[PDB]
Amino acid sequence: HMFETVPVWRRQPVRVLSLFEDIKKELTSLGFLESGSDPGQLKHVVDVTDTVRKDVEEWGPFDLVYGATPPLGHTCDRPPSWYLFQFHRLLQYARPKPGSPRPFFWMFVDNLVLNKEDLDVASRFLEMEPVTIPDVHGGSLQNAVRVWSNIPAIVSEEELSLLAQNKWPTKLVKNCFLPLREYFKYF
Amino acid sequence: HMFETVPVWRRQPVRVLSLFEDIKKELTSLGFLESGSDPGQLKHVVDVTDTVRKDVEEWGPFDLVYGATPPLGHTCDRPPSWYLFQFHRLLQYARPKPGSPRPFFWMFVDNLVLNKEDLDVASRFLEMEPVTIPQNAVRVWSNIPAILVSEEELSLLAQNKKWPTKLVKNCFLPLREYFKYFS
Amino acid sequence: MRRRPIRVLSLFDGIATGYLVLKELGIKVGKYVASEVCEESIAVGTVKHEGNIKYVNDVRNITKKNIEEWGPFDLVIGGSPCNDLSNVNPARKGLYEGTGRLFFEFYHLLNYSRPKEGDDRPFFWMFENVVAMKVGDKRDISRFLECNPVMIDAIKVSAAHRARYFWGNLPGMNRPVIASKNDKLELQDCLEYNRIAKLKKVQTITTKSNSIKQGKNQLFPVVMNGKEDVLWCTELERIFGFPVHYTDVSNMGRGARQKLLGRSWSVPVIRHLFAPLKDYFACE
Amino acid sequence: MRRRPIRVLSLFDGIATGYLVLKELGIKVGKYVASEVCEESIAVGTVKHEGNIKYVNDVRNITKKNIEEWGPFDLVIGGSPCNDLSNVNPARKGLYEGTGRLFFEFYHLLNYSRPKEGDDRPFFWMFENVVAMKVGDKRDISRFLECNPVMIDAIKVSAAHRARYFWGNLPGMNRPVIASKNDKLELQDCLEYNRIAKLKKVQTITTKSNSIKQGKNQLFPVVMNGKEDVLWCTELERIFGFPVHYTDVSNMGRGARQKLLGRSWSVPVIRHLFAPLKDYFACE
DNA sequence: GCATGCGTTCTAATTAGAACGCATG
DNA sequence: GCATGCGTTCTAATTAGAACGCATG
Ligand SMILES: Nc1ncnc2c1ncn2[C@@H]1O[C@H](CSCC[C@H](N)C(=O)O)[C@@H](O)[C@H]1O
Ligand SMILES: Nc1ncnc2c1ncn2[C@@H]1O[C@H](CSCC[C@H](N)C(=O)O)[C@@H](O)[C@H]1O
Repeated sequence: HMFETVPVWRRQPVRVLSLFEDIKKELTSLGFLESGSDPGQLKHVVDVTDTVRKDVEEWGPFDLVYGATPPLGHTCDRPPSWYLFQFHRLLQYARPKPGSPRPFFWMFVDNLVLNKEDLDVASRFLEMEPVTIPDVHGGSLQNAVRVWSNIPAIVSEEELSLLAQNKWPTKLVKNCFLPLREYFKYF
Repeated sequence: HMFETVPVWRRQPVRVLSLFEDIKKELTSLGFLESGSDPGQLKHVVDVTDTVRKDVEEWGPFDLVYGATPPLGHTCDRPPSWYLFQFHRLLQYARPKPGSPRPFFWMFVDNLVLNKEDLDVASRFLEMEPVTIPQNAVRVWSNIPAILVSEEELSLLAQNKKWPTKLVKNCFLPLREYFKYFS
Repeated sequence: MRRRPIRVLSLFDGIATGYLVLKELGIKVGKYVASEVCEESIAVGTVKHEGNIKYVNDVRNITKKNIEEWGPFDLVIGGSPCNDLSNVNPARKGLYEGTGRLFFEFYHLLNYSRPKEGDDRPFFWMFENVVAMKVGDKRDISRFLECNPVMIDAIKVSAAHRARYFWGNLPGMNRPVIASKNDKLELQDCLEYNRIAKLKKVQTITTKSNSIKQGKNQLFPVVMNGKEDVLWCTELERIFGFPVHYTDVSNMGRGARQKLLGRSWSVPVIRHLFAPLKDYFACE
Repeated sequence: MRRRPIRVLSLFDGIATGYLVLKELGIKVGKYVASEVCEESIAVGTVKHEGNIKYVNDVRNITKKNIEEWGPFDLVIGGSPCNDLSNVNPARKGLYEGTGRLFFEFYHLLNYSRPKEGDDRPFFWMFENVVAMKVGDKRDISRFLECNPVMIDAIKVSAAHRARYFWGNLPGMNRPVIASKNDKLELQDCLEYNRIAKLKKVQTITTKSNSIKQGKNQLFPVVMNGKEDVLWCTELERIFGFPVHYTDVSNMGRGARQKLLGRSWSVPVIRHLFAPLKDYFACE
């Protein structure tokens, strides 16, 4: 959904739930998170197989849910789709009830770890095509992610598909977080 | 199919119906027919495909029905089974009715022109195994009371090859105890 | 003057059409002796008639005493194989060789079963074969049965062509053939739900699948969901007039069932021929 | 206040057991939307229910709007393919690969169909799969459905072994299973005439023919005319509780029909599970 | 004129039948 | 408990489908 901007004085510190990957030290850099709170507003968890709704409900409320694949490599024990389906599972636990519509956002990013069949189920489950964020500069290093998100932030797959053969990039995810300054406190 | 002997004075000239092969000149040698009258007691016919019961019945009563295959060294005009089924067809027309039991006989002879399973059709249709009378041989199915070689011998005998009337006629004699004897 | 159930000898019985037609007419069937060699035909008759049929195997092993012991018979029916009598086969062997000579077995047993003269008891018989035979064979068959055949084409009472010859002495064999209220006369009447018939009548069905698509074009006879299709086993059963699933037996598939159905009699034609028998035998 | 007919979404519908069970219970069926991929399963559901089922093809192409427009739904049922979840197959690509991941499509559409919280409307759902799966798969499935499964073996109500897991929220799923008067509990009770059952219960029937001959011995289960035989398609239909000839469709033979039946639900088990729905919907 | 059909015979498809398998229960 | 089973793969056949055919009319 579209959410109206907050007046600056009513903005609050985000409560976020980040699965598989931790964006804690990242998100502090943009001031969404504050280094004073020992009980951080970020909850991180990696083995989510035995997480129940009642776990998510008392670890929250949350305003942002973030999930990500392991980086390209890592010797992944789990099938790459597993990170998708589990992220989709909890995200439903964390959504606000219909009768309490608050600003609420979610992001999922993949490290080129998902095949084409997995990406087509990724976009059926998250109800949108991904957007391809590339890394390349004056030395022309090669690195990429694709993101699914309801955040208003938002190339050839020849290049991507042969890139993958030869081998976490926060650099590319971080810029999509800053349209959330219009909803939560800044620094 | 078994008949008491008849006294000699009441014996009468046999009436015979011979199909495919003719035994007329044959049978007179044994005195069953009298060489004399052209309208004999023997009726001969070869192409029986369009003969009806009414034909056989108006050809007058018969005491003997005889049928035989063509000889071996001969043109197979029709399938060898054809002579069997046709012989069986008219024999049934010629039989006396149940309420008129009169000595009545039939004979069918083959020239070794019938293969094995044709012979099993022959003996189920004529309700008896044949007797093999023998270098050359024929086998007869007959109800007349007259009636030692491997069929290996007979079956390789057959291949390398004239109706052998010589051989059939001796089985005809026991009919003298039912019909007149001409000398 | 009372009537008793009918006692039947049925040679080359196939899938027991004779029994089925009699039971559909309400005639009490006291004995039905069937000579048949194909195991799956026998399975059909066995299962579909719950053991009322006495099977006796190869017609050529029935003896004169067998006919005495199993009889008397009121009705002797048969339809012998036409592999060698039809023009449809290039290698015809004719009436006297191959399987064409099985007709004489019918001729043979017919005579054993006939009542003796003086016995004025009812006795009916019927023999069927295809029309696509030569005049010599048709002549000789009716030389041996002593009568001429009626030709009846099932196209008058069914959705398919099939013209056959019937010899016999049943009452009224030469009468005209009229359709009944429940005869399925058009191919559409015999198809399952959601299937379209392209024709109203189909060419004669044989045991082989090429007889199902029609004419020179060899066109599939049915449209389903926009695509062409051949007929289904249930649709074949309906064309021939058998009960639906009559041949759904013994794990048989499309081929097996078409073989049995393709050589069978058209039920409504046999009903027409057998119907005058109701007034000579016991009824349900 | 009155009850209305039930509106059903059926994923992986197979041969429409869901619809058949409902119609057999006297429940008025207002809409039955089935997603199914195999053409001959679809033919069975189509012909045997005369077009009452709305087919919508691949579950993975049903959209959130589809669920809005085709719905509302009162009952969402499904049984996903077990090629990759059963330990019967050495090659199992698990819950997350191959076809095992089709389960999540059920989880996905289930959530689309669920009423919103303001809606305290009746809503029932049920998901079935095999017992022969990994404990991790069984754990994750009921992590996603948020509930644990009942195990029901058809042997209590059928002539065959078949143990399955059922998740859902139907009334009384955990209650004891009792056989009803017309359940055919012994194999003899499902064979055709003149066939003898060697056992009273038969091992689990799968899509392949080796499931029909029993145990280590691999023995044919039936004796007919003194020789052993395998089961017939009508007898398979009877074991599973389907109407005889339910799969006698589309020219399918022994193999095709065993495939459809081997992956099907046991009708009397589904009847038991669906029976409490009579008091929530219209009845004939 | 020349269209049809109670089929046998080729080959190319489907199909049928056993081994193969180990966690789950 | 030490056997069981909403199956895939191999091969051995089963079977399917199309030319082939000419007298009966
Ligand atoms: N020697 C024999 N003895 C008995 N039946 C035989 C036979 N040889 C062939 N048959 C059978 O004769 C039948 C001829 S087809 C006749 C089918 C039958 N008119 C029906 O209505 O179904 C075939 O079933 C064939 O199996
Ligand atoms: N992607 C898909 N979309 C819809 N159905 C599918 C599918 N993939 C497989 N299927 C079907 O799902 C079914 C699973 S077996 C389920 C059978 C069913 N429960 C019954 O009672 O008969 C199979 O029929 C299979 O063909």
